[PDB]
Amino acid sequence: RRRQLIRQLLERDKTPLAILFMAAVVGTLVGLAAVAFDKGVAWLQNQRMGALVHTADNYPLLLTVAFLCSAVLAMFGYFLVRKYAPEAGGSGIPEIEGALEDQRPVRWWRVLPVKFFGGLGTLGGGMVLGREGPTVQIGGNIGRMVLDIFRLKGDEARHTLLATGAAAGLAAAFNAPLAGILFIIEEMRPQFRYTLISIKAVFIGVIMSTIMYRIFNHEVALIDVGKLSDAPLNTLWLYLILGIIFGIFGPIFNKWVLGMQDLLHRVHGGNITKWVLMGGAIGGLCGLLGFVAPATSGGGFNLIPIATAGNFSMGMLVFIFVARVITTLLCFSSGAPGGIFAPMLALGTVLGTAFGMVAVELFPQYHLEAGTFAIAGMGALLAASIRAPLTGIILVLEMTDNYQLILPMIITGLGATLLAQFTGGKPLYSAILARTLAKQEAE
Amino acid sequence: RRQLIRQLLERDKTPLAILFMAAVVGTLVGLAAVAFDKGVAWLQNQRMGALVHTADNYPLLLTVAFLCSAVLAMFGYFLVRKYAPEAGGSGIPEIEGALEDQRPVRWWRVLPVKFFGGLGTLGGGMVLGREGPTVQIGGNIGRMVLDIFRLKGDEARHTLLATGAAAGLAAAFNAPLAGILFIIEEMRPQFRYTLISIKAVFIGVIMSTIMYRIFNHEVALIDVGKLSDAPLNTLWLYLILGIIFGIFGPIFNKWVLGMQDLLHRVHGGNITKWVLMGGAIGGLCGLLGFVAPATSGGGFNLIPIATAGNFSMGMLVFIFVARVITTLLCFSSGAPGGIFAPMLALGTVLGTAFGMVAVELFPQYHLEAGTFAIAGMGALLAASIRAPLTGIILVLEMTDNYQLILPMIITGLGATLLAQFTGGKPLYSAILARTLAKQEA
Ligand SMILES: [Br-]
Ligand SMILES: [Br-]
Ligand SMILES: [Br-]
Ligand SMILES: [Br-]
Repeated sequence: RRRQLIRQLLERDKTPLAILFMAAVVGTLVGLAAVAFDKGVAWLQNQRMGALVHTADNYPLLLTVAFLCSAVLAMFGYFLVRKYAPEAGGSGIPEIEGALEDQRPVRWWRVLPVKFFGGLGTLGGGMVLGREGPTVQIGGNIGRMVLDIFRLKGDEARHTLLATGAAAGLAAAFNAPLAGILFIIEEMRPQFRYTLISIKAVFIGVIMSTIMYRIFNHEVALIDVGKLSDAPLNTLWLYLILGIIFGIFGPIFNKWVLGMQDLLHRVHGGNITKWVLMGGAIGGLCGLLGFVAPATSGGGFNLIPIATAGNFSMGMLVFIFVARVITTLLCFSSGAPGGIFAPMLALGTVLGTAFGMVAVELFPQYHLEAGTFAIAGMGALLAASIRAPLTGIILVLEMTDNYQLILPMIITGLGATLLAQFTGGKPLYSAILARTLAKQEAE
Repeated sequence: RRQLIRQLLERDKTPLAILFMAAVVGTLVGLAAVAFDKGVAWLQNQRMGALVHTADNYPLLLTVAFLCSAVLAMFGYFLVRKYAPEAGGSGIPEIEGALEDQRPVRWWRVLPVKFFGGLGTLGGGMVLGREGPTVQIGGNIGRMVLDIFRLKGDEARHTLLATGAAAGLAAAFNAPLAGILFIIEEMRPQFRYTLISIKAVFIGVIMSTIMYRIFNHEVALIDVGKLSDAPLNTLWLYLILGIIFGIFGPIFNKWVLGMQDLLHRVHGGNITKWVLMGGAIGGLCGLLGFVAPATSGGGFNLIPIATAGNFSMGMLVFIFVARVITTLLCFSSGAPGGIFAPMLALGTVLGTAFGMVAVELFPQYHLEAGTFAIAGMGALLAASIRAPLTGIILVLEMTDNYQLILPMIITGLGATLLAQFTGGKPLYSAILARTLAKQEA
């Protein structure tokens, strides 16, 4: 095959111009979509918080519409999915991953409006869910949409445009170009066989998407942590320790979300009315907690700069972490449209800060700042649950801009991946696709 | 489909043996990378110290700077021709090939050949990088332990050879990410599925980087500081720059290939004509590293000076052309040393040059030429060797200007784009093709 290789090596990196151009329009759309989604979630959340002012006196009545408003929006999201596109429930990343292995269909005519509006209700209701779920799945579906609309033929174009959709989808969710592209080549793409996914094209999609996001969200960081301190070579060993901790907790978390999917499936047994109702309950709880204990609800981005600064108590970091574990499970495993990605950053951040605290008082000769251990742990639950640390590490580096912590971030992350593996853990996404893929045959 | 379901449930379960052994590779590659890096400086120091004791008589030190770098050069071209011809030039294509199971990994030979051989050319002050030596050595290091510990399997044979190369590029730049990204964007088998463990590659890259940090910390190779930001209405300029890189990329790619031939004529294949030729190129690199050091040496030293807009337009043009010349002579003559680094220095100067024009053409953008330098720094790496992702993440890891991430991606993309629409090719793969086609013919 030596001669084939010589022919191949010279024909390397020659992507069809049509695919490059089509990647450019996919990105532009996925961007504007993700922007519009984000803008939408904000508006609804704004009106909700605007209602708690109209009834800011009668405290019970306050605690009433705080519940109802998030309930109505949740049900409307639980409904849109259970009725028109069941594949739009949950994250949506396993489903796109499935579409890459050619085992799940990309019914963009149904998912695009369902994921967009359904998620807009759940997210806009202030449920503990991310924007990644929608944006990624929506993005990939945009990639398929232009594929059928322009009728491009080829496995390259199908796999590529599907990938640059998800990539550009993740990019606009976090203003993180590199994280999006890296997500495709480390976790998204088929993991057991060769593939014709033009990386250069995935790049062009992300670029146009991120640019679109930059047109509308200028001069405000999703997370402004500020330039923290550094990490000495004799401090590193504390990060490997934090990693191990994440490493045994990852799989445990994985079992809970999987198990909670089952436990919550009983409550409705597949019935659309029981499910929708249960949705409004979970959503309403989040809207309630959104007023009385905001750190237990919401996406989680808000409490990240705070924890990293050490402005929470050790008691709070235990409160927030426990309660958020409970609410994250409730919102995601219930099948509501919305990613688990972002809330897992919060869990990691909180747990990291918790470690950093104890680490500070135990060893003042190190001159530690508990914020360094939070940033390290930020992308650590993305290493022991999702098992895509290279994505997490780069992502966190894109959102926090503290490169001088690249070693602890890596080391901790790898502490999580190695111990997740050894303790009997499996990637959260693939472990869900397999669940979905087995069920499809089980019946 | 059921095949997939089973595969999913078993995903990311790298054998502990492949893991534990990756940790030792990176260590050995790290320590070696450090020792290599030290020796090169030590030898540069001597030539610096020798120029002192013969300070007067300008024609005398023009001679001793020649000779010292002429002698060291010959010693390098010799240790390769006589003991490991495969350990000439870069070495990355060779490891790329070895990953395809299409080239041999003679670590018992290549390791001490590349090491001391590199020391002659690197420490001679020739326009070469530490990548080639480090990456290649690293792979051979990783191969050594595969042999030494007799690990059996394609996965094991592929992983350990990869992490070694990864942990070697890293320790040559203190860039842990770009090391891991080099393997999965360029180094690994580009046309068939392979069993390389990402997780395991990581472990190797760390341990190496850790070793490097033990011996080199607190001092960065390239310091630029925090440059200004990049307005959205200014972004198009980074596309124009990338386009310029995109058309020059292949043109340079031709010359680095063509000059290989034109130098192979000079010595025909003879070890004596070659070594003696290599000592002329090397001797020139020690000489030029005194009358205009910005035309010789690795090139890392002029980058911050370039970024800060300290040069003038003329001195930029001079340095560029001069370095275009001196780079080919060092690499296309098969001297042990990568071309990765001297392209960074080429891209930086070219970028600055473009930036210099931008500042005066558009004062309303309030531009700083340094931003274009950063954008264009890893643009040759994108338009020639065609690894923009690894290139960008590298530059980011060495300049810490994430605020310029959009211009850096735009430029690097417009380079990888226009290089394809002009018939350019992955230079590292264009070399392996050459070597693989000269073999079966
Ligand atoms: Br899901
Ligand atoms: Br998600
Ligand atoms: Br070479
Ligand atoms: Br090179």
